[PDB]
Amino acid sequence: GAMNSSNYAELFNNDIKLFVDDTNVYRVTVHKTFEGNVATKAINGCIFTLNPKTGHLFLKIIHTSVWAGQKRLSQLAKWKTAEEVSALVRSLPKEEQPKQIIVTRKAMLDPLEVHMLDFPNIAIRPTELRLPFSAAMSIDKLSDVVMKATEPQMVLFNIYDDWLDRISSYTAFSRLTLLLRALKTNEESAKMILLSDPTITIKSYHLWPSFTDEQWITIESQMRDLILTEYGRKYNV
Amino acid sequence: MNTVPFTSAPIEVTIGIDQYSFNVKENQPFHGIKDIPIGHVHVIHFQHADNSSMRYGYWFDCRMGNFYIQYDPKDGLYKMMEERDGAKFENIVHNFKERQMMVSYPKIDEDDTWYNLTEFVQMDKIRKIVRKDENQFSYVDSSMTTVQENELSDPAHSLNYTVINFKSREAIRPGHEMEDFLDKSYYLNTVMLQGIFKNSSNYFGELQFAFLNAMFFGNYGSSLQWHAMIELICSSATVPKHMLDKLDEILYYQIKTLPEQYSDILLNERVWNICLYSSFQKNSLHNTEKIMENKYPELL
Ligand SMILES: NNc1ccc(Br)cn1
Ligand SMILES: NNc1ccc(Br)cn1
Repeated sequence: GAMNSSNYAELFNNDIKLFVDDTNVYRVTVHKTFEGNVATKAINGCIFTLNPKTGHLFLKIIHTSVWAGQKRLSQLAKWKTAEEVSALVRSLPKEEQPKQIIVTRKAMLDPLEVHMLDFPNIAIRPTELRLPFSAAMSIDKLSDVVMKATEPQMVLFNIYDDWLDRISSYTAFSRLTLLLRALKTNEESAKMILLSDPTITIKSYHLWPSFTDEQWITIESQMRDLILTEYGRKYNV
Repeated sequence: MNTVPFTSAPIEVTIGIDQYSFNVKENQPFHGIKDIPIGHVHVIHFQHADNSSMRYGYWFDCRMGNFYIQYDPKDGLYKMMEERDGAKFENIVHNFKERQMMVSYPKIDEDDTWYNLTEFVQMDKIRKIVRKDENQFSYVDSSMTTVQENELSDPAHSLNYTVINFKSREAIRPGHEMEDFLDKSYYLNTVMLQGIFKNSSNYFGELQFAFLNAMFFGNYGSSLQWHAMIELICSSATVPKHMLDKLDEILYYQIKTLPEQYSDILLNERVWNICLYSSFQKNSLHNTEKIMENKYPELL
């Protein structure tokens, strides 16, 4: 059924699974019209489809042209997400297709379930975790590829860089979610922390800086402080 | 006017006939029910005084044969049977009528309730879901499960209602996922009406039958089938105008007839609130909405 803190290690077993997060599929700026009314302008978005074991991220870019002349866009966005996830599964070889797909938001369940009817053995699941995948657009290189897109496009990343060479997938996923939680609660401070030392660079083929093991501990520590800090600055504690 | 003769009444039982019911005491001199309106199906049902568990009964149509009730002390129930010897039967009935041992089906002349609840309910069709072909009448009880229930265990004793499932390949055209899931007109009009039921009368008949089994036997899977069939129409943007007018009448009389104290179980809050207030046909069920608001405003 639903995925939560009790069955958290199942993410890192050998049954292929994907997380799907649709938060950033339909993105708008809200503005005033000459007549003093409000209007939205859509900007490019993405589906965040992530294998939590391997780090493989299938970033389907959603070009604003997909909304042209469509109504009830927030509702369409969920079905478009489902259409694209289903098209992704069908494009994968059978032995790479997921056994489960976990949606981060419950409103995706019925749209994905209907689009995956042809895949009765793929279990579509919600989660009670509050995962920070909405902050994926705070990762500069992912934001850059979405905004520059001039057509629908799928880009493949490994969101863990080379981390799996040194750490387990459980640890890699805990780092990832800590970074993204920080970027979601205070993006500026989070990005300040990640780059404050000019000597640590981001490899052209990576997303995040090339920290040593020790430097990663210091980083992770500073990100938890930030999250606790903001939790105070928010609630005054 | 036709007659259903009871060999005897050896156990205390509440007897239903259509929407009417009467108590019979252990070994009371009861020998059946007379003056049954020809032209309609009928149901005659039973609830033993000792074990209110298992309401059971028999759908029948007096035009199709001479039918009688006799208690079976081995299986412990009142069984319907057919008498093929017409004169043996006329003579049995005439004697019990002369001795005034029968209750009269008590139809008020003004009263169209039973007609209105069974308008699309034929009896040869009833037997296509309650499969027992050696009999002209059909047994139903509280605990029989439907074909669809068994998919999610004895097949001979099942209710073979039409399977409706909104998240099935049958209901959803490839490439029309969103369209077909949010407006079910394709599934209603093409798959079910044109494909399976053939016409609105076969749709209405199954639906009316589902309701009556839910009300009379507390058959849960019937209740599920009745809600599903309502939800498929209400969730279709394109329904023939005659079907909506007729549906409004059908549901009106079903809601009118439901015992006031059984609404809590027999009525699905989500389905009704969706059908009356959110669905495409939210404005097309005036009579049904008005009786539901005046009779069961709590559900809503
Ligand atoms: N076996 N024939 C019949 C018919 C009617 C009644 Br009542 C009893 N026996
Ligand atoms: N209109 N004929 C029908 C259809 C279904 C059932 Br059950 C009964 N009579």
